[PDB]
Amino acid sequence: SVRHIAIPAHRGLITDRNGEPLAVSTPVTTLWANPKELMTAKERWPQLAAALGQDTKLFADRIEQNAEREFIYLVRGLTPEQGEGVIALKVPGVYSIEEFRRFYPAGEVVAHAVGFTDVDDRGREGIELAFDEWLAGVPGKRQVLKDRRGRVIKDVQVTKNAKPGKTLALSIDLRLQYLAHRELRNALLENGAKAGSLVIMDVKTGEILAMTNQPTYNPNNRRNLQPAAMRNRAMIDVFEPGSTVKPFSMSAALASGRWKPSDIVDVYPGTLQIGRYTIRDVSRNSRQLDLTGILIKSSNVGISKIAFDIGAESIYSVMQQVGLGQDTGLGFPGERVGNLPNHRKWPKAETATLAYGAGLSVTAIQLAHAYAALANDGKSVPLSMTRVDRVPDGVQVISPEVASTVQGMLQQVVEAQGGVAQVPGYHAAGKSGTAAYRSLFAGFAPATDPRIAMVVVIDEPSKAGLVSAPVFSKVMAGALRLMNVPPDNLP
Ligand SMILES: *C(=O)[C@@H](NC(=O)Cc1cccs1)[C@@H]1NC(C(=O)O)=C(/C=C/c2ccc([N+](=O)[O-])cc2[N+](=O)[O-])CS1
Ligand SMILES: *C(=O)[C@@H](NC(=O)Cc1cccs1)[C@@H]1NC(C(=O)O)=C(/C=C/c2ccc([N+](=O)[O-])cc2[N+](=O)[O-])CS1
Repeated sequence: SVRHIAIPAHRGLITDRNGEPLAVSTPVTTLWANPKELMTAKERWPQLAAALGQDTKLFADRIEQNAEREFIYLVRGLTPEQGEGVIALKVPGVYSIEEFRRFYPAGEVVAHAVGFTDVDDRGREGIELAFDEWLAGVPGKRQVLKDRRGRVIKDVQVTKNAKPGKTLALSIDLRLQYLAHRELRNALLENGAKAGSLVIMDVKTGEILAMTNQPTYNPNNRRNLQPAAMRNRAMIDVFEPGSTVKPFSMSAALASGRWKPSDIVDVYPGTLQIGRYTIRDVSRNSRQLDLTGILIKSSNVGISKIAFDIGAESIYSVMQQVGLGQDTGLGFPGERVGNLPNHRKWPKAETATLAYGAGLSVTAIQLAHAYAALANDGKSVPLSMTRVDRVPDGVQVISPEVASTVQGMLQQVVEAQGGVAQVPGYHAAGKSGTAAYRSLFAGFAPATDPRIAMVVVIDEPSKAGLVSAPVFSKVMAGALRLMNVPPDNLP
């Protein structure tokens, strides 16, 4: 026969933004065998079987029914030294090829972002899949002719070296990723919740600094792996963002020319009839509220009446421009786009629902990206999961004046009240949402020069919006300090 013998390539190293290893190709031994040669040394089979801890008769049966085949694995991806224990038997037809297996040093802490490789050392999930073309490199080649018993008869013509894959530096900071993983895991146990997501973005660069989900898994130990636990929820799970989009409804109002923060809406009696449909506030002891008051009293009635005044088109436009229901450009296969509905004529019911964040569906990544644009004085920088050394130009999606006013309003949402999101030493700005409940918090800090945007989503808390705020407060306090951001609550 003439046979191609592929030479394994070294898969590219994945690191942290700081160069901390997240995915490393480990040298391993792959005991294969040439059945046709084994078939001439059957008295050695029981020993070899015991070494591979297989049943003697199952092993025997395997080799016998593969007697015509020149190639089969005994144990793929065995560790070396153990594999030198079997080569030690000197059993005819039993060989070794040096192979590469992925090790994930940070295991479960960054499982969804980094992902893992299939059996063939090919990317299957997360960055490993999305950058498979970059990380894979090029296998080398031997071309061999073989004996009738499958032995290497030489005439090998022009062995290729094999091209290694390139190293890739993520935008992820492993110090913020650990802090986010630990606080989200603790939040789920405290609040008895099922699942959750936490994204941290750099508002100046578009870099995702942290992306964690619960449940998680150990990518080094995928024995008892729940498909559930493998879900990168931050990028795959769409939800109604609800009240967390009210800052965008306020942005459209402030850009209309018809609204300033001190203008008043009468929300009495805390409900509003739309034909048959009835919009309903949770607290219904308000009459006149200004725009900051509408966010502080969580009035759906107030945001609905402003939306009727400015039109859904202006609200639709801001939401689309900040990337809600829009392709993120990260080209992670399976990443969801969600749904921002569009109409020629926006009826009253759909205008109100859009404005308070019902009837659209977004990902945690999209919402973080939208808060990032708002935090970055209305300028949207492109999302990246890889380290950004040279920052692309942002698109101005909200006017700097409007963005700056909405930042101010969201800082009074966090401050004016106290306890019930506060980040001691820093001015933080944020908005809670509550959509089987989902608890949301979206925010950014510090208010004087925003650095970080963060989204917290918690799925079905039991031990009871206000389950999300304390996670935000704790992760933001830690993230800003890990990034040496100077505290901005100054006299
Ligand atoms: C925006 O998401 C609004 N949510 C709704 O109108 C849908 C719901 C009505 C009642 C509950 S779901 C407004 N935003 C918020 C918010 O900003 O958090 C809420 C919060 C509701 C909430 C949160 C926690 C608790 N709790 O004590 O555990 C109780 C409530 N609640 O009073 O329902 C809803 S209005
Ligand atoms: C609407 O329901 C109000 N929020 C609540 O009282 C329910 C909560 C959700 C999470 C925590 S409280 C108004 N809406 C918002 C908002 O947009 O989130 C706020 C919240 C005020 C507030 C005050 C103090 C603190 N704190 O712990 O330091 C945090 C918040 N906060 O949750 O944003 C105005 S009340």
